[PDB]
Amino acid sequence: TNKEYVCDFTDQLKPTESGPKVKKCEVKVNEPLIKVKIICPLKGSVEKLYDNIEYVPKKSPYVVLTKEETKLKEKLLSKLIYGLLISPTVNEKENNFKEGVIEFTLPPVVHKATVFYFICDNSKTEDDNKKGNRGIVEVYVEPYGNKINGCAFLDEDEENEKIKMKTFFTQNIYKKNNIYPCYMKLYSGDIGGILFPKNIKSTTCFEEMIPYNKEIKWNKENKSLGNLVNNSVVYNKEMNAKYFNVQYVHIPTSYKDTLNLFCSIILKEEESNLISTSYLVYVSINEE
Ligand SMILES: *[C@@H]1O[C@H](CO[C@@H]2O[C@@H](C)[C@@H](O)[C@@H](O)[C@@H]2O)[C@@H](O[C@@H]2O[C@H](CO)[C@@H](O)[C@H](O)[C@H]2NC(C)=O)[C@H](O)[C@H]1NC(C)=O
Repeated sequence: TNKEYVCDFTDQLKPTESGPKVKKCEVKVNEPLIKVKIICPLKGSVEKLYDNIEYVPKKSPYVVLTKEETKLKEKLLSKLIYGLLISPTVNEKENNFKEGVIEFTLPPVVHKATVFYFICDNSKTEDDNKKGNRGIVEVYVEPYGNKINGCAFLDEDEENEKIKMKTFFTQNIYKKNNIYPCYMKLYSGDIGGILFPKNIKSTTCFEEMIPYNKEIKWNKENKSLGNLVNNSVVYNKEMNAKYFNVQYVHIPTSYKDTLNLFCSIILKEEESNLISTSYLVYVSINEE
């Protein structure tokens, strides 16, 4: 709902005479860019009722559980799903169950079925003859999507995670002798994305787009994609998500006008340099 699945255990786990029960939140994902949010009541948030609650993994959502043999074992979510977005904060609080909630946004493309788990377990809290419930989240991600319209600035000079970086975007750009600037061509309804270089220093994509018509007029006032294309969405626009130097964009179906835009990227260079180099990135929308 609203591209967000919520598992809210706030009112699911309190001790009752018939507890413990198992409260299972089943999240099934088969479409792009879904945000998953999990709320787990904190010990002490109500006087007695969560006194022995525990959440697993402690480092959720960075670390998740998967089922191996018959056991739940900890794995890094970013290794399970390339391009997944974990932001450091949720409403300006650490993205960690010690603040009561975690969130992450799944990417435009998932190649293989992936199933992982979180636990929010109040079944060891007792009060008189009551016991709390055991909360479990099962996230089942089905394969979905196809390559992302956009560009992957790849770390090698020429042509297990390196394989994903090379199959995820429609245009690959290698470090050495690049003769093809990134050109992301989108139409109404499309998802786009750029994996920015590992040694990126800064970029004006996509907060400072410059419109142009055939020839570049360097003086033209810049504007964000969100302000140029009403109801567009940019993901990880802060580029503060862990692991992946990526941004995604979505162009709404409502948007049927044509734009030609550019932004640019600066790399980390030897401090010996007097002159810095900005490399242009081209974005077109509904190019006729
Ligand atoms: C920018 O878009 C908003 C919201 O867009 C609407 O919802 C989308 C899902 C899509 O279906 C669009 O066709 C819609 O316009 C516009 O604001 C709204 O205007 C509509 C009139 O059609 C009205 O019914 C809504 O209640 C309004 N909602 C809000 C939050 O204002 C807004 O006018 C657009 N801005 C420009 C400059 O075009």
